[PDB]
Amino acid sequence: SAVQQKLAALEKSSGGRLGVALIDTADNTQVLYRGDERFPMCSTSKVMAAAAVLKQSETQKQLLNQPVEIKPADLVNYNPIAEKHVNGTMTLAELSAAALQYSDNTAMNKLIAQLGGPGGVTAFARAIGDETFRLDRTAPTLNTAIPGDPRDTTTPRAMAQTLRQLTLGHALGETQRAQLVTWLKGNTTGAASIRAGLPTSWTVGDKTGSGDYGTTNDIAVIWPQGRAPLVLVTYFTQPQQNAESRRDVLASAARIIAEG
Ligand SMILES: *C(=O)[C@@H](NC(=O)[C@H](N)c1ccccc1)[C@@H]1N[C@@H](C(=O)O)C(C)(C)S1
Repeated sequence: SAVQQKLAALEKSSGGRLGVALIDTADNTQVLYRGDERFPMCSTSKVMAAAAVLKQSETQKQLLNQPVEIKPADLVNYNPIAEKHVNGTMTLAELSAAALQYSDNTAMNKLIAQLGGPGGVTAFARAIGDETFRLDRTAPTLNTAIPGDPRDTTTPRAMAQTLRQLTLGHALGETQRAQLVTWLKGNTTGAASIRAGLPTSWTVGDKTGSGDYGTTNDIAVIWPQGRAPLVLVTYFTQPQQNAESRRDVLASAARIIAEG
């Protein structure tokens, strides 16, 4: 098709490996590029950890208000929010917001501990029908993004289908789904990614991710005013371990997609 040629064109211009999946929920049609390929999710896996805690909240109604200690042993490479509350507590809602809207790695690890380990995150993915997602490690080592390593990976197709079920479908409760949607709106880390390639009149909820080998990821759910919603997944990784981030590729992929 035409979109596949331009996506393949910008992948060649980038020197890396692009993975794209858009779900057009108007006709339930799909446009995919390397859609069944394994990519490191990096911090985009935090959506699955936040959604899994939200699923736990459908029986323990008062769970997001439960305080959780933050103390020096908990801090790792990048903790923009949990750094402010060391030797204090942080409720599971403020850690979920820190993980989604600021990509706080300590918040992720607290989300992972609440679920009983990374196997508890993968469990929730299998329960909602995702057989491809797998979380193996905690932050920050889940961002190693070594080529060929199946650890902490998924495919663009699977993550787009899952993100549709979480934010648009009914894999979560309505109070849970509205909370995750409201969280993805408040994201502060995706200005130069998928958002930069979409019309400004388009409201977007997204979660970014980045790691070694220049991995630059972004998953988004998009609501054009007057039109049926879209979910977009753009994964990108590079051959050099020390490669720099390429958020511009993610914006250009979304621009090629938005022209459809
Ligand atoms: C997940 O993607 C996280 N990335 C890391 O922990 C990497 N070790 C790292 C890469 C680059 C700079 C700092 C740490 C966090 N999520 C990224 C993102 O959302 O773009 C991040 C750069 C904010 S860190």
